[PDB]
Amino acid sequence: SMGESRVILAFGDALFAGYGLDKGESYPAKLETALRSHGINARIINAGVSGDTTAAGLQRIKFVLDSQPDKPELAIVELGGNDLLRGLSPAEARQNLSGILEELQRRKIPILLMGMRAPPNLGAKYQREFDGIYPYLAEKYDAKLVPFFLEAVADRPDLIQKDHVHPTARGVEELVSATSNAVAKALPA
Repeated sequence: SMGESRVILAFGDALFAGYGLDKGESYPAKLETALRSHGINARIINAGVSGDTTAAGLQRIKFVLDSQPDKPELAIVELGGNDLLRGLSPAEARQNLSGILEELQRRKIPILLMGMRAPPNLGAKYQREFDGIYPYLAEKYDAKLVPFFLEAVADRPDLIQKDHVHPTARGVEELVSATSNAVAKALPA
């Protein structure tokens, strides 16, 4: 092909940063290769930061855009998972993401929003509220939405890293049954 690469900003959290993966295995790195098959030579700016909340993304979006030598031609926004993991207000996550999209829209940078979904642990009220923020934002900011970014791995535990292992309430009971003897023995009589 002739010409310089198309510049895409991948603005996100651990899922963009490539947490737990080797060089070149991250989603942005593999997406850059895959777009060659669409006839596109892209340079994808990896602005993934592991553990970023929507508030942390809002805090840095201007800095990240002002740091670019070449203005992004598309910004892919993937945040809210860490808000979920901290049980933070869905309303505040919506407000934070709105601030990020407003800054992109001010600069006339097209937006692709990666939809996040809440697991059942947070309960149905929280899950419905959180899940609804992404279509709301996509409509409000005229953004393209991928409704469920992690849909392709949702039923594929073989495609998910083993990392954090937080027991359920029943799992805690299991651990107590296994370890109470050792605790009772360790405590002086």
